[PDB]
Amino acid sequence: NERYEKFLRQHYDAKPQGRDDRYCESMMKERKLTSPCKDVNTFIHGTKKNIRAICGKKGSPYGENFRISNSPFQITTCTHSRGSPWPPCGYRAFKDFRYIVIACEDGWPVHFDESFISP
Repeated sequence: NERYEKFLRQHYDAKPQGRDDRYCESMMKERKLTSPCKDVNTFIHGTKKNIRAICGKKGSPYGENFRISNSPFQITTCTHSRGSPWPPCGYRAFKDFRYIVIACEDGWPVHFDESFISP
């Protein structure tokens, strides 16, 4: 399932290290989100079984197209240094523990809603 794959590439990291600014710049480059520099991108930590579970019992409908988790997830948000999308993409990290909102397709996560955790 490629759509599921793109999701894990852009939003998943089981065991992170540092979770600081340097973690974001390295990660965004490694996961290919610097062409162009993605504005905001969040990585979810933990296991993958719990993320897909949000598409099942451990989740609830959040509108017509999304699901919200029944429990919080450890997450790291990488925000672009809005200014200079040139090859060097600047980022700063922000660690949080929140309930998340994803989009599911046939039982698999396919999209992460960044605006839900803006506040």
